[PDB]
Amino acid sequence: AKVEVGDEVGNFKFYPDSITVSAGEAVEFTLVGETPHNIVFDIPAGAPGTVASELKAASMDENDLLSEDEPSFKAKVSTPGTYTFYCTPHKSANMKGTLTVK
Ligand SMILES: [Cu+2]
Repeated sequence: AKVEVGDEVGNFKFYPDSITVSAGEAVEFTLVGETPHNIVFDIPAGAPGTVASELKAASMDENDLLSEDEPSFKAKVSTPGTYTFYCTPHKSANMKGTLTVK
């Protein structure tokens, strides 16, 4: 699967903001435009340790941004379920998405 992170206009959005993948299918997040963004998964309180580890590995560091230098990030989630992710800098601005794993 591919997800666009941002746009050329400067909106704080993922495109699309909902996507469905097969277990183990990578999601490639690639920056569009000049505004830096990242992607980090929410870790539900409640999630098993294995799922928490998967989600952390599928997350950028919050000291890390995609740029024209480093344009993309690839995440792989194995556990079937629905997950929410956000952009660290624009989290308050509601820059978020959902991932469904079949
Ligand atoms: Cu952002």
